Amino acid sequence: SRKESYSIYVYKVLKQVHPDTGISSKAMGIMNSFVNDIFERIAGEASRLAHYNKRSTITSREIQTAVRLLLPGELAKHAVSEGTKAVTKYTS
Amino acid sequence: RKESYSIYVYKVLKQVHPDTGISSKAMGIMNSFVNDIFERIAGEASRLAHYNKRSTITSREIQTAVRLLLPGELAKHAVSEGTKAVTKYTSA
Amino acid sequence: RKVLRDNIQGITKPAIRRLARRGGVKRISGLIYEETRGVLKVFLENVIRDAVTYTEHAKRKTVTAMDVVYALKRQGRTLYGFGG
Amino acid sequence: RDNIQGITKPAIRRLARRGGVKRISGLIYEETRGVLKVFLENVIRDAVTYTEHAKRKTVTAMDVVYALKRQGRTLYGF
Amino acid sequence: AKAKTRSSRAGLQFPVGRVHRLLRKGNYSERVGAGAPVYMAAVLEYMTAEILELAGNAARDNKKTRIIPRHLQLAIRNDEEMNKLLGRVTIAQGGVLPNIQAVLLP
Amino acid sequence: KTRSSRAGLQFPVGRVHRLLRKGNYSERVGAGAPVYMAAVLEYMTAEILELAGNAARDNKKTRIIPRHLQLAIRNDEEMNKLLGRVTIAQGGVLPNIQAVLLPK
Amino acid sequence: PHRYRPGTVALREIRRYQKSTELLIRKLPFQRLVREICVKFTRGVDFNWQAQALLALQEAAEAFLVHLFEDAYLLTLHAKRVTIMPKDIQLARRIRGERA
Amino acid sequence: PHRYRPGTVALREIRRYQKSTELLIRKLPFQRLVREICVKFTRGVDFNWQAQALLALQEAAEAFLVHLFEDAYLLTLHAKRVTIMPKDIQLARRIRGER
DNA sequence: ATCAATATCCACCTGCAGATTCTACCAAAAGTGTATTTGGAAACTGCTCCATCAAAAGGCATGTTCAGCTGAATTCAGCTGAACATGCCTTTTGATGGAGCAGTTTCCAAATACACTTTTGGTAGAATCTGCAGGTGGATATTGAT
DNA sequence: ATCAATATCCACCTGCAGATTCTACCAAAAGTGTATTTGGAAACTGCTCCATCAAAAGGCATGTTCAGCTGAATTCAGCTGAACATGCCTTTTGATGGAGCAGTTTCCAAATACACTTTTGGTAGAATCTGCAGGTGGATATTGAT
Repeated sequence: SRKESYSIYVYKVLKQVHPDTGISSKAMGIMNSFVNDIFERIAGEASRLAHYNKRSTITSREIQTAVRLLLPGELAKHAVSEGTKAVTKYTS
Repeated sequence: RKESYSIYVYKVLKQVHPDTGISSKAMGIMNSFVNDIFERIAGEASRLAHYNKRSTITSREIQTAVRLLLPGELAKHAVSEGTKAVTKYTSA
Repeated sequence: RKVLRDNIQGITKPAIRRLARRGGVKRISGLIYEETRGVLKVFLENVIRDAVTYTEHAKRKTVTAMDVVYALKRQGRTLYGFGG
Repeated sequence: RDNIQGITKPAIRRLARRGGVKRISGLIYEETRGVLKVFLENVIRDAVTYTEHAKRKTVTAMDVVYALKRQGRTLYGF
Repeated sequence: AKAKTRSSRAGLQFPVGRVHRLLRKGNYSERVGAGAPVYMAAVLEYMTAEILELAGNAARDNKKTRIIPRHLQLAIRNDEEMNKLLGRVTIAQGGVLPNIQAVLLP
Repeated sequence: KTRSSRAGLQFPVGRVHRLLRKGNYSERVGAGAPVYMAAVLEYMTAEILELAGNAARDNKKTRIIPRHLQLAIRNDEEMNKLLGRVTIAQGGVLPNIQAVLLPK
Repeated sequence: PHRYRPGTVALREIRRYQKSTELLIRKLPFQRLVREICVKFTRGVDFNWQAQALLALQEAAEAFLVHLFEDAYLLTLHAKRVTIMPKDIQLARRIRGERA
Repeated sequence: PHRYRPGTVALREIRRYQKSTELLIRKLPFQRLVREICVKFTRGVDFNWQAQALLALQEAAEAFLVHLFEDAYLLTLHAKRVTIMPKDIQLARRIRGER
C-alpha cells in the first residue's frame, strides 16, 4: 500500500520561499533523496558521537555537534541557529 | 577496564609465525586494523538488514557484507572460513 | 556493413565524443574511444556485481533501482532521484 | 619568526624525497606551508569539536583519529 | 484537551513525530531524547529551504516556473558550500556547469 | 566450553556478539552472526600477520614493526586495495623511483 | 564552398552539450551491454531489470564518464597539449584513487 | 676536489628517506604550529594536547604531505618535467577532490 | 677502460630498553538453564511490470576524402636549483614542580520508554488544471573568405 | 576592416502529459499514566601535561659556483576534424503472457530477558628473556674525472 516521503513538506517550504514556483516530480524525487541523505549523515554522526562517549541517548547536543562536524561553514551556523530556535520554542 | 584484541592477535601470530614477535606500536596498528574491519563489516550488515526491513543481523547478512566489502580472493577465503566456522559450531 | 560482436562496441564513437564534449574536451585522439570503453566496462562490472549482490540477498530476481543506488553508494557515489 | 616558517626548507625536501621527488622548485616550500596549514586547520577544528563535545580540555589521540576519519583518512596505531 | 503537533509547538513544517520515529527505527541509539527530533527536523527544513531558494533562482534565470533537476544541479554547483557538501552526489538529468577553459577559446 | 572452542577459533565469539548488540547495528543479533564475524576477523588477522611476518623475515628481523605491516599492505594487491585510505603510523612508503629519474 | 575551421564545430558542440541534460549514449546498446555484463555474474540464471534500474545505472555511468573527461582534460592542458589521450585518462584515474 | 653531479645526491636522499619511517618535520616546530592553530580556532580558550594526540596529528600530516608529493610528481613527469612545481600540487589537489 | 674518491653493505658485538612471561585477585563479562515473546519463512494470491515480438521510420552512425593543424622531435641559452662548506642557533633530552584535569563510585531527580486508547494528518487514487515540448520563424550573432 | 554564409538565440503557439487539487480511510502521531534508567553532581585520587631550565648536540641558515633543466623556438608527417553520402539500428507504440513481486496468515524455530555459577582477560607490579640499535672495521659497490 503506502510509501511515505517528504513531498508535502518540501512543497510547503517551496511555497514559502518561491510562492509562484512549482516543482516537477523528478525534481521532487531528488529532493527526497537529498532530505534522506542529510538525515542519514546527521543521525550517523550523532550515533557515532554518542557511542564514543559511552552514552545511550541521542540528544540535541549530539545533533548540534553532528551538524557542526558535517556542514560547511555558514550552512552550519544557520542550521544550528534554526535548530536551537526550534528546541527553545518547542519547550513551551 | 580497557579492552583490546591483543591476546587474540598474538594467538594468531603464534599460529602463523611461531618464532615471531611484535612491538607494542605494531600491536596498536593490529588493534586498529581489527576494529576497522569489524566496523566495516558490521556497518554493511546493518544496512543490509535495514534495506530488507529485517530486524535481525544473521550470518547471512555477514556473508553478504563480506562479499560486498572484501576484494576477490580475500572474500572467497573469508566466506569459506565463516561458513566452516558456523557449520562446525552448529554441530554442538 | 561491419556487424557488432561485442556489445561494448554499441558505445559508438559519436556517443563518446558527446560525453567528451560535455566534459569540455576540444580535441580527441582516436585512441580514446577504446580506452573509454575499457573504463566504462570496468565501472559497469563493479556496480553491477554489487547491485546483483543486493538483489540476491533480497531473494529477488529483478534488479531494482535501489539495488543500483545502494551499489553506487558502496562505490562512494551518491545518486539522487531514484528513491521514489 | 613565524610559526609556519618553523617548517623549514630541509624538512619539506625530506618529505618530497620520501615522495620520490628528485628536483624541487624554490616556490614549492611556501605552497607546502599553505597546504599543510589548510590540512591542520581542518583536522584540528574537528578534533577540538570532538574533545569539546566530551567536556574535556585535553584533546586525545582518539579525537584526532576521529577527525581524520571524518575527512576520509583512517589512522592506525592509536 | 485538543492536540497540537510537536511541529506546531516547535514552529516548523517538517514532521517532528516522523523524524523521531526515524531516529528510533534506524538503530542509532537505544534511547532518543525529546529535543533531538525537534532539532533534526529544524535542520532538515533549513537545508530544504536553502536548496529550494537557490534552485528557484536558477529556475527564474532560465525563464521557467517549475524547478527541474537541471535547476537543482545548477543550484548545487554554483554555491561554494552546497557544492562542497554535495561533492560526491550525482543528480540524474542534472548536466554540468557550462565551463570552457581559457586555452580552448578562439 | 566457550563459543570460540566449538567454533574452532581464537577470536572471542562472545565478545563479538556483545559488540554487535552494543554497537547499534540492529535490534536482534542472530546466533551464527558473531561466529561468522569472529571467523572473518581471525582470517583477516591471519593473512595480515602472515604477510607482515614475511616482511619482518625479509629484513632479517624477528619482531614485527609498523614498517613490516606497511610493506605487507602495499605489496599485496588486494590488501592494498582494501586498506587504500588507511595510514599506518610510522610505516613509511614503498621504495619506488620512477624510471625517467635515474641517470643515463 | 563554406567550411568551418577545425575546432569551431568542436567549441559549438561543447556549448551545445553542456547546456543539455539528455543521456548521450543510446538506450538500447547501453542496456544490452548492461544485461550482458550482468549475465556473467549470475552463472547464467537471468535477472530482470526495472526500467528505473537501467536508467539509474545509465545516469550514473554517463555522469562518471563526463567527470573523468573533465579531470583528464585538465591533465591534457597540463601537458601543454589540446588532444585528450589515453595516458591522460589513465593518470586521472590513478590520482582519483580508482587505479592508484 | 670531489663533487657529485646534480641529481646524484638527490637520488641518494630519495633512497634513504624511502627506506626510513622517522618523522621528518622536527617535533617542536610542528607542535608549536598546531598549538598556534588550535588557540586561533578556540578563539582564546586553550586546550591541552596528549603527547599521543600531537604525534598522531604529525604522523597523519606527514603521510598526507608525502602522498600529495607522489601524486603531484606524477603530474610533473606527465608534463615531461623533473622539477615539482606549485601548479603540480594545485592540480593534484583539484583532481583528488581536495580544494 | 683506469683509478681515485666516497658511500654503502655486511658481518660482528653486547647490553639496555622494550617485549614477554608470570603471579595474582577481582569485577566483569561469558556461559547456562528456563520461561516467554516474536520475527520471519511458507503458502498461496492478486496483479503490476518486465520481457518480447511486430516491423516501419526516421534519426544517426559509418566510411571516405581532403585541408590544415597538432604532438613529437630537436636545439639552445639563460638561469634556477643542487651540492658543499662553515658556524651558530634552535631543537632535543631529562628532570622537576604542581596545577588541573580525567576517571571512579555513588546516590536520586529528571528524562525516557512503555502501554492504553484518541484524534487527526498523510497517502492514494480520481478529478481538475496548466506549463512546457516540439515545431516554426525572424533577428542576431558568429565565422570564414578576402 | 567589409560581405556573405550559417548557426544559434529567442519568442510565438497549442494540445496534452504531467502537475496540482480534491476526497476519504487508517497507519501513526498525540495524550495520559506509569515504570525503568541515566547521566550527572559531589568527592577524593592520581596521572598527565604544561612550564622551565640547563647543557649537550645535531641540524638549519647562509654563501659560492656551475650543471643541466626548463621554456622558447622550429619543422613535418601523419592525424584529426569537417563535410557529405548511404544504410542500418535504435526508437516507438501496442499487445500479451506471465514471472515474479508485494500483501496477508500462521505459526514455530530462534532470539530475548532474568537470575544463577564460572572462567577469562586486564592490570600492576616484577622476574626474566632477547632483539636490535649503534658503533667499528673492512669488503664490494657506485660515481666521476680523465
